[PDB]
Amino acid sequence: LYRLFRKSNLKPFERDISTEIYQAGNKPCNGVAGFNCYFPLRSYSFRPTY
Amino acid sequence: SKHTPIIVREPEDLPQGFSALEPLVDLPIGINITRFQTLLALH
Amino acid sequence: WNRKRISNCVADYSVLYNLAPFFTFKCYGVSPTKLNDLCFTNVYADSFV
Repeated sequence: LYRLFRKSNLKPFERDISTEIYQAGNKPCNGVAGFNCYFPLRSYSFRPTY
Repeated sequence: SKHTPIIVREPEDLPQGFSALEPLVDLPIGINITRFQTLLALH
Repeated sequence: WNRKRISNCVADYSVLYNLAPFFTFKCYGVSPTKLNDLCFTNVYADSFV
């Protein structure tokens, strides 16, 4: 599992594993995922043909 | 840590003088800690 | 194509991100939140149906 965004640059060796949805836009997301409501955890789906 | 016995006066705080503390305990915890609290023996 | 070479200007995607009708904001290669901080030689915009 990876991400594309987090709210701040981390200090060295911190283990913030929180999956709180980022409100990138002005939308009050509050758990509703979508555009400008980006869920953190994503996957890359590694294939042998990559 | 350091420990000293003082018996001269009770109500005054932080007795005047110089004392050297010594290293005892190291613990690789790796925890983001911003707050703490202390425990008391209660009846 | 309706490919318009949007260039020689600083692009503000915050208008499209913040106004009401536009909904999808997927981005590849760069983060979708860094677009207003990003400069381009050419912005190839292909408005399609």
